[PDB]
Amino acid sequence: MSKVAIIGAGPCGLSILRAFEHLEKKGEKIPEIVCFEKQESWGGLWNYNWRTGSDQYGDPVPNSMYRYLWSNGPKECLEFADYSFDQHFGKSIPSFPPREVLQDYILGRVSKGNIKNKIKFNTRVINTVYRNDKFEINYQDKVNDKTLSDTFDYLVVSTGHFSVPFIPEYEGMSSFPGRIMHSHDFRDAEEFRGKNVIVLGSSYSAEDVALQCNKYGAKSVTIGYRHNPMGFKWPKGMKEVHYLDKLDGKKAIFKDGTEQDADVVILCTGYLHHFPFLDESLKLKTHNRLYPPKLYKGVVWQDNHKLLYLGMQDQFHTFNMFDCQAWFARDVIMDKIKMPSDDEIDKDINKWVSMEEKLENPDQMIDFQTEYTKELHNISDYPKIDFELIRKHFKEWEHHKVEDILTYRNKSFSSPVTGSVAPVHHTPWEKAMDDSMKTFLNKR
Amino acid sequence: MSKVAIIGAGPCGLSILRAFEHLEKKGEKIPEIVCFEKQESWGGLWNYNWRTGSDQYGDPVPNSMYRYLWSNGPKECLEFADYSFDQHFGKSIPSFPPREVLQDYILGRVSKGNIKNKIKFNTRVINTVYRNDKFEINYQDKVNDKTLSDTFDYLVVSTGHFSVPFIPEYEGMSSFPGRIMHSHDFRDAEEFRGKNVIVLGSSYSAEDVALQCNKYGAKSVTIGYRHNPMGFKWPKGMKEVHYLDKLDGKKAIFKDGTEQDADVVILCTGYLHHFPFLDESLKLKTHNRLYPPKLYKGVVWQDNHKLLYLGMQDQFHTFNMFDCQAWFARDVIMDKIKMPSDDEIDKDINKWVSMEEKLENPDQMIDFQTEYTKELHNISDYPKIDFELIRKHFKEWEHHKVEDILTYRNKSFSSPVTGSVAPVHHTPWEKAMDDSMKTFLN
Ligand SMILES: Cc1cc2nc3c(=O)[nH]c(=O)nc-3n(C[C@H](O)[C@H](O)[C@H](O)COP(=O)(O)OP(=O)(O)OC[C@H]3O[C@@H](n4cnc5c(N)ncnc54)[C@H](O)[C@@H]3O)c2cc1C
Ligand SMILES: Cc1cc2nc3c(=O)[nH]c(=O)nc-3n(C[C@H](O)[C@H](O)[C@H](O)COP(=O)(O)OP(=O)(O)OC[C@H]3O[C@@H](n4cnc5c(N)ncnc54)[C@H](O)[C@@H]3O)c2cc1C
Ligand SMILES: NC(=O)c1ccc[n+]([C@@H]2O[C@H](COP(=O)([O-])OP(=O)(O)OC[C@H]3O[C@@H](n4cnc5c(N)ncnc54)[C@H](OP(=O)(O)O)[C@@H]3O)[C@@H](O)[C@H]2O)c1
Ligand SMILES: NC(=O)c1ccc[n+]([C@@H]2O[C@H](COP(=O)([O-])OP(=O)(O)OC[C@H]3O[C@@H](n4cnc5c(N)ncnc54)[C@H](OP(=O)(O)O)[C@@H]3O)[C@@H](O)[C@H]2O)c1
Repeated sequence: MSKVAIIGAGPCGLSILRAFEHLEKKGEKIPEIVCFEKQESWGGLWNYNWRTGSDQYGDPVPNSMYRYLWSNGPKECLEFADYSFDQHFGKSIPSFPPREVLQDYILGRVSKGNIKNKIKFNTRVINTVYRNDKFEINYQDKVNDKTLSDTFDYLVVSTGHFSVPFIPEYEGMSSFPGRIMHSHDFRDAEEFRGKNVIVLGSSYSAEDVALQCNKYGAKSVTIGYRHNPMGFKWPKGMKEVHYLDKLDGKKAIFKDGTEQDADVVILCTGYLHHFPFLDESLKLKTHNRLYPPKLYKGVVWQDNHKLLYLGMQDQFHTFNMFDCQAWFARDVIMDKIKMPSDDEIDKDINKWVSMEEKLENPDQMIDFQTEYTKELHNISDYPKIDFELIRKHFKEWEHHKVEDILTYRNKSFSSPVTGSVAPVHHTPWEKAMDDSMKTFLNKR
Repeated sequence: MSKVAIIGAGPCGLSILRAFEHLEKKGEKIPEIVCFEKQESWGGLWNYNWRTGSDQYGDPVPNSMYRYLWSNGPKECLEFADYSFDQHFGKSIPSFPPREVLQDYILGRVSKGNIKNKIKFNTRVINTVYRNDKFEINYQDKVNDKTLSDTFDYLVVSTGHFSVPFIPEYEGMSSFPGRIMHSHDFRDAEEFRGKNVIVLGSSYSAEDVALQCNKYGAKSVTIGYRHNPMGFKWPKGMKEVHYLDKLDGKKAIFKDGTEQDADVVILCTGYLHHFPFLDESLKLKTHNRLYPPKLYKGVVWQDNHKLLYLGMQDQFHTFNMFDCQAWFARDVIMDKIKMPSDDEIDKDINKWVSMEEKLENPDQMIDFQTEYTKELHNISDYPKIDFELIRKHFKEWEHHKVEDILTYRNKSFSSPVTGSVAPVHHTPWEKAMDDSMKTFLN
């Protein structure tokens, strides 16, 4: 009899819609659910959008994915327990597919039934306050340029945290004559063919963007790190150096003495958790990390147990962790799972936060999120999936990347759901210039 | 004894701060004024910012100007009546200065007294409702990432309307192997040297972005128009063609059949009046036009006479029109100017809107905004300035542009404030690669 709002229809919002659909299909009555999505269609980050900055309605563009993007982790690590790769594709496919393939899989899971009709598209939530036991929500109908309002018993926030970029200033940028952009702006790497590219950062975006620039013909790619190099085996035309000091006209000067002519600077400097549409009292505030505090089981807002955040952690696991989070949130909403005492909640948060702060390397992090996700898995009825296999997969994958960053996407992993072994793709990733699902799924 | 909020510290916000300063210097008591500015410094669009999109705080970047930008109208048409070019610069200088020079002029006017201390920078107004005879305003202290709140008797919205881009989709963009950007994203034309540039639009941004790209070595520049070409005398390697149909790889295809190699598409397609920080009941909704309705004298919000908008009209006049609006707004706030009846307000709006809807060419438009500005001028005490001369200047300028779009900036105009005749700059604009204030001053 309650009414539930979901903000965002990407993997997380879809996860919980799907979780609810499971109950409805079994004949259980479920709450009225309204899902708000600022994009014109579902899929979240998995939708490619040529647009950058802000859209035709002045709404910031949430899309960060670029042309030629391929899965950067084993697809087997992100398989849906309730909708296997085998079921969706009707056959085994390689472990690292291009974006369109995974998008098709994501949307395939939810496109059979009534989920889509629950989503309001081109609709942007803009204000949220909790009053008299309800979330009062204002949202802009963008096409009509009109503010609407409604009231909900539960609010699920699933707006991700890789859309609003963090963009630091470096000396000399105000006089730089080339392009300065953030990875969030990166669209078609062909833009930089024949150009000298600087990328700043040391995580997945710096890694992949640098590779894409080289793959699509950049004259050179120079990666600057502040703390430690990524240290991967970069191919010719790429180097990694310590810390941009300044841009001096067309010249990038680093603290280790390196000087490099630069045509473009790409800041792969991460993203903000950004919730302008939430009251200060409801608003999660954190940097990107495996376990922000104030989130019971990493989902329930400590100070308001009817506000639930999905997907807000930094990510090794993704789709099936979102699922475990969503099933949990569903069950909290349905009063299947009961909230422990304030003291126990706080103690449990501190237990995980304390573990999280001591993590020293990717192996410990993988183990951490594995245990986090498995604990969630055990408190609801999300179907069988082998998180122990996924643990090993992630570790093997990390070793592949250090072995050879160019070929890790050529490796094969087994499904933690069906056991199916992924075949080796008909094209090595380092040579695969065509990123279409058609080219991928069909014979060479 | 009232309290006044101003949103924005560009030319318009500075205009009204300056207007209040004039009274304060004379010894008149003025209301407490708080000015909110999302940038870290004052100057509005006249500040160059390398940033695009949104800033380190996730706040959309309001800056739209690029490097090596030169003023595109005669400076004499935008001179401050209360702070002349001669006074600020101490000598006559050419009529079309680089951005920094006019920025220096704008900030010079307000730099001498206590105005800057009234401004909160890195502060973004986010919510506004009118309740119990007051504007309740929420603003983000961006550095601290904290929402703050205050209440004001009067609210002046001076946030411009050339910051939030209107960005239309064309077929083929989803697969175009090159950059697609809006003019709002344009920063340094050198980015596009040796490139085949497509520019879409038919107004000032299209015009200047096209010329800038050509000036800075674009391999070619092709301008698409939807309705009518600008029709200027474009140099070798530039053309205007009708209506983009689709991009097909590195190829722009127009409805008039032309196929053009395209490396970058620059949408010079205008901007939104965008006021997410205002309650629906307070929010001006309009396209870019010389006289939007619901604004008495183009300033006072018809449904709330304590809400005043500045600079929201499309613009031939700029600085001194903002001044005339600001002086008016100030006098309304100070209760020196009294609001006529609801029916007289409605009639007055209808009178101007009806004239505005009938304007058919730049000459009629220049005449219209001249009369709009002069009427404003006559109801407050903004100092003497020759709007009749300005009217003539604009028309002459329009003729220069049609005669030769490459040399209109090499022309001289006389000050409507002091009569000083501007020297012709020592370098024709086309070869003017040194846009430094130093080099411009002599
Ligand atoms: C460049 C890049 C590459 C990646 N590659 C991979 C990969 O290969 N494999 C992998 O497993 N993971 C990858 N990820 C991780 C990615 O975060 C997750 O796969 C997934 O997209 C997270 O889903 P989400 O629903 O939590 O957030 P999102 O996917 O960001 O979805 C959030 C949705 O909420 C909407 N929204 C936001 N604000 C509002 C509002 N105010 N009102 C209404 N709607 C709103 C947005 O439009 C968006 O659709 C990648 C991330 C990035 C940035
Ligand atoms: C590319 C370009 C070139 C131009 N060239 C010329 C020229 O050569 N000559 C000429 O006369 N005119 C020119 N103009 C016209 C220009 O509009 C005016 O010169 C002038 O900048 C308008 O001033 P304004 O104060 O009304 O708005 P702006 O200059 O835009 O100032 C608005 C200010 O409000 C701030 N703001 C916005 N939203 C918020 C918020 N929510 N909270 C707090 N602060 C906020 C912004 O940071 C900004 O500083 C040009 C415009 C553009 C876009
Ligand atoms: N191939 C793909 O499919 C693909 C491609 C791109 C992104 N992604 C996804 O995108 C998500 C986000 O990854 P991300 O790397 O964008 O964000 P991130 O993991 O949060 O990393 C942010 C990076 O920015 C650096 N940084 C922070 N401040 C800086 C400054 N002032 N100057 C220079 N560097 C600075 C940080 O390193 P220091 O603090 O040491 O400088 C850090 O390496 C990931 O989930 C990833 O899976 C996937
Ligand atoms: N040198 C300089 O100092 C300089 C340089 C650039 C800009 N500026 C300033 O910028 C300000 C604003 O000018 P502006 O031209 O950006 O905005 P504008 O004057 O509002 O013009 C918007 C243009 O976009 C076109 N347009 C609208 N929808 C379109 C679509 N779907 N596809 C293609 N075109 C479309 C319009 O023509 P159609 O509707 O006919 O297509 C119109 O020509 C001016 O005040 C000017 O002073 C100054």
